[PDB]
Amino acid sequence: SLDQCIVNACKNSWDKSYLAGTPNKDNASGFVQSVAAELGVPMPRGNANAMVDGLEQSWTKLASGAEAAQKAAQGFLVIAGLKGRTYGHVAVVISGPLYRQKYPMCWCGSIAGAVGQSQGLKSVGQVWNRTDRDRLNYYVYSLASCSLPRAS
Repeated sequence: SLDQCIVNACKNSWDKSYLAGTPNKDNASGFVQSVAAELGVPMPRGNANAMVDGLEQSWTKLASGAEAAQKAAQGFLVIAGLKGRTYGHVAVVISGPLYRQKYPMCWCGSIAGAVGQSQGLKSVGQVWNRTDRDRLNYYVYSLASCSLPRAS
């Protein structure tokens, strides 16, 4: 679908290290920074809490996880994010079926390891704890990053 460029950027960014020596799979903010860089989307600098702070200040916030999945399906970069006392978390929302009819699928790395990692096969409602997953913010960029289908 129209989110193919976002999925491709996620796949490409998985193996990169936005901060030298730190695999993006082990760094939520770094993973998102690499995805945005590939897509040509400007991003606030810093760790996950800093990124959420910047997005809160500058990006449109969507109303729900369903809407997040819809915008991703239109070729928009959508970031799910939530600040933490110690560490925040950020993830790229992709098109796909909603877990428990609520929570969209995502890609993300994490300092926490496997529980915080997703290669498109965990939903935000499994990456985040039950006490967090209904408190997420979904931020959408102001234009669609993906392109027209191949002309030929």
